[PDB]
Amino acid sequence: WRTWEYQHTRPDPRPFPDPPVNDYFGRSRIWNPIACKLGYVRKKADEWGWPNKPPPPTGLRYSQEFFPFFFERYFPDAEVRLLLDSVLNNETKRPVFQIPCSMSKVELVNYLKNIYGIDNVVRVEVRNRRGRRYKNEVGEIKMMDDYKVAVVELDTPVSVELKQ
Amino acid sequence: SAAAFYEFVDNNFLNNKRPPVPGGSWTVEVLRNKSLADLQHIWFLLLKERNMLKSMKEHYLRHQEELGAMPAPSRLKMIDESMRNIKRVVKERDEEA
Amino acid sequence: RLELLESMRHPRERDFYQDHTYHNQWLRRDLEKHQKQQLAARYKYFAPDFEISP
Amino acid sequence: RCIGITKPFYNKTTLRAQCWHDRGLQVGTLVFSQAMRDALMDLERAVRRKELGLEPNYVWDRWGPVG
Amino acid sequence: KNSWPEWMDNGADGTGYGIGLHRTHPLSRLRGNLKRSPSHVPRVLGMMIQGVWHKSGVKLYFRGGKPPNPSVHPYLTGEPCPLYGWKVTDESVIRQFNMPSIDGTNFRYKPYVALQKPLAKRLFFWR
Amino acid sequence: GVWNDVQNPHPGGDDFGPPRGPPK
Amino acid sequence: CSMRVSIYSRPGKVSRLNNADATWHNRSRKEKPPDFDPSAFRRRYRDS
Amino acid sequence: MFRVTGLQLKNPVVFKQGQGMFSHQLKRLLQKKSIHRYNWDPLPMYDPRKLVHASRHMDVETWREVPDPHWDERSYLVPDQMFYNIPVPPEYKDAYWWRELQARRVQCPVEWVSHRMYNKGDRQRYDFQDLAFRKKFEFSYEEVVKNAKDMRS
RNA sequence: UUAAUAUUUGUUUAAUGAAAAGUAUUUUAUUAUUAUAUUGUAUAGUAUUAUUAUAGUGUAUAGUUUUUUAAAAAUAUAAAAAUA
Repeated sequence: WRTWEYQHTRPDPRPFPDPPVNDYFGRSRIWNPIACKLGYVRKKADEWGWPNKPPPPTGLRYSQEFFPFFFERYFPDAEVRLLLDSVLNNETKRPVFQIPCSMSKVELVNYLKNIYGIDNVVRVEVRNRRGRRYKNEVGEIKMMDDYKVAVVELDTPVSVELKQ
Repeated sequence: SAAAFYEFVDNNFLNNKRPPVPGGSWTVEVLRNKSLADLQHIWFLLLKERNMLKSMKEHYLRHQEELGAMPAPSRLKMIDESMRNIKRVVKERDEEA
Repeated sequence: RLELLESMRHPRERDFYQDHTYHNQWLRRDLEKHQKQQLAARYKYFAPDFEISP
Repeated sequence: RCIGITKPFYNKTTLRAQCWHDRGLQVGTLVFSQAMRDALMDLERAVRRKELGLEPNYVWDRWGPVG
Repeated sequence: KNSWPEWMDNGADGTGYGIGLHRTHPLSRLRGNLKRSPSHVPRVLGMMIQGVWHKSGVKLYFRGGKPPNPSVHPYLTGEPCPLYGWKVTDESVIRQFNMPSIDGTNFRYKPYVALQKPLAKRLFFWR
Repeated sequence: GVWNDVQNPHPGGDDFGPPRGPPK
Repeated sequence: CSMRVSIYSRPGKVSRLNNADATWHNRSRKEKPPDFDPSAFRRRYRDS
Repeated sequence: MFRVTGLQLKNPVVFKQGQGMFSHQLKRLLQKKSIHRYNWDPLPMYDPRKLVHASRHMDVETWREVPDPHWDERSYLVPDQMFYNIPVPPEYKDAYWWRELQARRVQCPVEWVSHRMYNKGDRQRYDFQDLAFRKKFEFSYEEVVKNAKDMRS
């Protein structure tokens, strides 16, 4: 074989493989379990400003005083959205809300009891839902963030009238 | 009771009135002077405001043909900026600690 | 003119994908050359450092 | 045993018979399984038969160690 | 032998209650079957794509239609007991929202800062 | 085989939930 | 994609997502027995 | 290699090899690369942190070891990740010779940094000792200019 | 060009010598109820059922794998005999 004819460059593999970016934005979107190095790097950098600041000791890292957990406990961030159609101009006993996927029935009932004062909560019906997908004018597929649907049941029917 | 849902929903949209855009957002210079308990109080206040704003935005998205674009949309951006500034101040204090 | 175009055709003609598509239409794929050039010609300020300085 | 329990200990620190469930409609009420309810059915049936006066046939009275 | 509990492997309840992927809190002592190892990715991906088939005849995890997202599961709070419906062993995992006390400045504050009418359907609002 | 062939009560493992049998 | 074609909102028609006169035909004609409830079976059996 | 192994495993486990969006997304998600961390081969035959109490005399009164400064000085340091450095008597340092090589070597596959040895500049500016691709010293341009100007040439 | 062509011709009809399901997708919607973590929803279609996880007080108005019309020839139907 004439190997001296070529220069020293690695040819591309055939057939060429696809980029690891998932391009499907449908109902069956899958979460990639493989962990990348950039993910750990970004996590560490947002945690303690890597690599400029020295790392906190293992005790503070694994303790309840570590900045992310401390901020999540003293300044909670939970997006609870009420559906206007479910309670607008109709005396409904099952109002529905939209929450992040990391919450549960107990999380939501504690949220409504402590923040908004809605203590009389009978049962919360949980059901996940894929984020809303749509195309803009140029045809780019942009999907809204995922949200969990909750159907809370109260003892008394509630309604917020709309003054026409 | 019912007041919880009345504050979940908007008031000007409820009375069929044009909601006005507020003045400004919380600045880091102010949040540095504010205290920790005061910071978390205003944080919960901004959280409730953001919940109401997101409920209104989702309602307008559900009815985008019956109702036009959401009036005064910069309020969500102001709330997010205030929350980010709160997080910045708390992170600086935690770094010093 | 959609109603007129449909009325002028013959009823025996049939089209089977009126309500559903064969290939999934949620895979992000590229546009066409002419419309990409239209976009690049209309939106020039999207390029980096388009604003005049100072 | 005659109530219908199979495991004496629900936990290593408490018996299974002394388990009354809180956080519910009936507070302080002892928890009962389907087997417990069926054994209580048998007991109430035998008691009602004995009160009527006919032969009280407790189906578990003929239950020995080998069955 | 595996690290996640054997009830997580095969639910202790008769109907296979408590089987599937359960994400755990970092500070929580309990462990879950959600592992991103190159050797643990095949089973955790099969749990999402196909699911687990039980002996009773019902498919427990991913019954069909829409695949779940294991990364956004709320953190594990306990272990299933046969007596009750659920046994909570970790209470710190469940977040407890709490409101700050009121103050002379607290009831005087407002969400937005004060810088120094009929609704009309419009197609676009700038600010 | 052409002929017919003609069960775990505690799948929680070795020891889970209620204790099984006397200790030691 | 018939739902997104007809029931969804478009620049010519309003959203029919929550509309009984457009959704009532989705229900089955022949009624079907209810599905088995594992949580209900657990709370009913109450294993001991 | 690892990508092909994971692809074959997923194809045998959960891929139906159909035109479904599940397989269409798996064929692209399996190309992602996992975390790589050089794990030194543990030595269960000889525990290095166990030999700390070896070759030491003890006080008969309190029945505990004697902190010999000569032993503390002559102690040889064996490296390990969870146990950063461990002192050990120099008589037993022979059995831990492979850990020394695995620690001196850069904790990275050689073919990732092989672009160093394939050029003259890096071959002269870098070190190749026990497969440790650590950059040597290199004066700054200001430094070399100042040195030459002080040397007057 | 082949081509005024070849093969097709389908909107409740002549309704069928017939009717009890599972599984995997596509698509999703404010269901009710038992009323204690998480997880996957319903109908409608599509593909499949040997190699036991579908058969009983008794079976969906079930009609797209079922298809239009005022001629001879060709061709198919010997279940198209009252022939050989």
